[PDB]
Parts: sequence; structure tokens; C-alpha cells
Amino acid sequence: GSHSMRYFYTAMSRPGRGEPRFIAVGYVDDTQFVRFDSDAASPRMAPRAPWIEQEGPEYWDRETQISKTNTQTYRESLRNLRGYYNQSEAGSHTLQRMYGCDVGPDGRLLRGHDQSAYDGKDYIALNEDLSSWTAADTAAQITQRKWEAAREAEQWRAYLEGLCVEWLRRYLENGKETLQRADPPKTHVTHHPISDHEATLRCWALGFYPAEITLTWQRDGEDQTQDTELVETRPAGDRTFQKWAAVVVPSGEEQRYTCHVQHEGLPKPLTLRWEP
Amino acid sequence: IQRTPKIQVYSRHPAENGKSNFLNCYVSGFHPSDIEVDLLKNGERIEKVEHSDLSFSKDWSFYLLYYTEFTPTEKDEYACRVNHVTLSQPKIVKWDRDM
Amino acid sequence: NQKLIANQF
Repeated sequence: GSHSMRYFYTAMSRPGRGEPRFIAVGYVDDTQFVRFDSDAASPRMAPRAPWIEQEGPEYWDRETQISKTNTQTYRESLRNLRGYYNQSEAGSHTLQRMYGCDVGPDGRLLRGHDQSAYDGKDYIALNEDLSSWTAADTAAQITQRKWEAAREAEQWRAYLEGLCVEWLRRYLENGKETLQRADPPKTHVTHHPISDHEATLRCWALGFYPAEITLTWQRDGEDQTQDTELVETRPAGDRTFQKWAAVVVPSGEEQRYTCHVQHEGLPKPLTLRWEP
Repeated sequence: IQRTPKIQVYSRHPAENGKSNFLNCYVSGFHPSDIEVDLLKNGERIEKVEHSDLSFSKDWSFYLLYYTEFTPTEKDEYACRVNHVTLSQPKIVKWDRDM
Repeated sequence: NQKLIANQF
């Protein structure tokens, strides 16, 4: 199907505790494959997936040099941002960036992404046209003006339509036995009496990849969206994900409830019931 | 501004007493990124705990997985203990093998 | 493959 690659940057200032920390992680779909941390004893861009390890030393030298340059740029940007918001130099602040590209089954660019947040708030984003910016406030308008004069949008378009998709295609071929394998959820329903009056039906999906999944309870064929407790999809630690959805049902009415599961790895969507 | 962490404690594989497994504490939805997480066995800090590299969701909130190897039993109690700027006290969430 | 980011905010 479709695939994405994303880099996630976080820069955190910490006055009185050294210079701002810079962390970068790269993902293909839901698989992390590199990390950089400026706080590591010997900061360098490091592998986190087996299929990236075949890249040669020129690869790792380049990625490390980019991360070190980005560390310095992000430190300067944090200083600039503090000034744009008239903030004290005693406070901690966060600058986040996430960028990358989405490709379709044929490897063609679906769209590119580049957006930024300051203290958890959207700050500036490259528009889908890859040629203009949406600035959140008057501070981000200063950044927009700087980037308009530095021809930033043009450089992002060249990267997102060129290098980004070419490397994603390369990663997808090198990691094809995992990146291009969907693992379906193992599913089942558990039953947890609450009282004489009610019990919890809990529908489980385990061991699936990628993380995108739809898990819904119906009562008499009608979705129970307002009455379903749905936990956030969570990593198992072994590449795969877990999720459950629960409804509180009247005792003796369990068979009126069905759990419906949709996932890319399933030949056909599943319908499950409590099976006592 | 500030968002307090969501916390899930769970095992990698379905728990079977006496069989080695992995205990996970997934913290997500929080901002800013500094967070303190301890895994506990009968109330005592487990020493060998690993964690994922910091990343964040589409709403910019951070998430981390803390994990350790463990062997469940009927008597042993496991928990995750979390502190964050948003919490006046550390929050402890006990492992329930059915969740 | 990362982008080289040299334009400050």
C-alpha cells in the first residue's frame, strides 16, 4: 500500500543546565530506523532497524554531520523564538519539527510535510503546495519573512519531491520483508463481570503491524461510539501493536454485541462475539 | 502548554505465571518532554529498565515506552510510577493482566 | 536521508 517516511526533531532548552538538547528520530511508517541525541557521550546518527545497517560509512558520516548542524541551528532558533515572544531567559522551551513524504503503492509522491511547533503549539507549516507557509501568529510571521527571503520553500520542495522519495523507495526495498509486511491482529473477546447487573466485554487486537486499526463495538448492529472505552494503540516492544475496546453490557445481553475489526493485514474485516 | 501523561501498564505477551515476558509502561500524550518513569516490583524500583527514543504524535505530545524482562506470578505485584511537571505527586498505575 | 536545515527560525 502507501508508505511514509518522517523525521521528528525535538529541541529543549534548559537554562542553567547547559545548551539545548537536540533529539532526532527517523521513521518509515511505524518503524523507527535512526536516532540522534546531542546528549549522548559520542553523539552520532545511529541505526535502529537492521535494514539500515547496510548503509556505508559515507551515509552515517553525512547523517551525523547534518544532525550536528541541525543541533546548532535549533539552538539559535530557540534563542530567536524566546525573543519573538518576549520570554524570560530563565524558562525552558521546546521547538519541534516533523517533515517527510508519503508515497503511493507505485512509489509516486502523494504529498510532502514540514511543520513546526513551539511549546507544543503549532507555529509554522509548509502548505501542501510546497511553496507557501501558514504562520500561526505574528512571531511565526517573522520566521515566514526570513524563510521567504532565504528561499526555504523552494529547498523543501526539491528535497521532498526528490531525495525524500528516492530514499524512502530505497529503504522500502531494503526492508521489504518487514516494512512491506502487514501483520494482522490476533483477536478475541474477554468477559469481566462487574456486578449482578453488568459485565465488561473487551475486544482485543494483538500483534498487529502497522499501528492503524479500527476496532468498534455494535449493539444490535448499531455502533456504540459514545459507550465504548477505547485505549490508545500501544507498542508491544517487538515491532507490533496492541489495542482494546470495551463496552459495559447488561448481564444476559452479551450476544447482542459484536466487535468489528479492520486492519490492512486482514483478508476481510472480522466480526467477533463473546464466546462463553 | 502543559499536558499530563496517559499511562498504560501491560505485558508484551499474554501473561502466564512462571513464564518470562516483558513488562511495558507506555507514557503518552504529555508535554513538555521531561518525564520520570520507574517500574516497580512489590513496590521496589526495578533496576534494569530500558526505554525508547523520544518521539511525538501528530498533536505534538510526546510518548515513550519503558520496558523490562519479568516473570509474572499470582502473588507478585507490578506497577509503573510516573512523575511529570503536571503532577503534584508521582502517579502509580498497577499492572492488571486483563488490561 | 535527512534534509540539511540551515535556515534559523
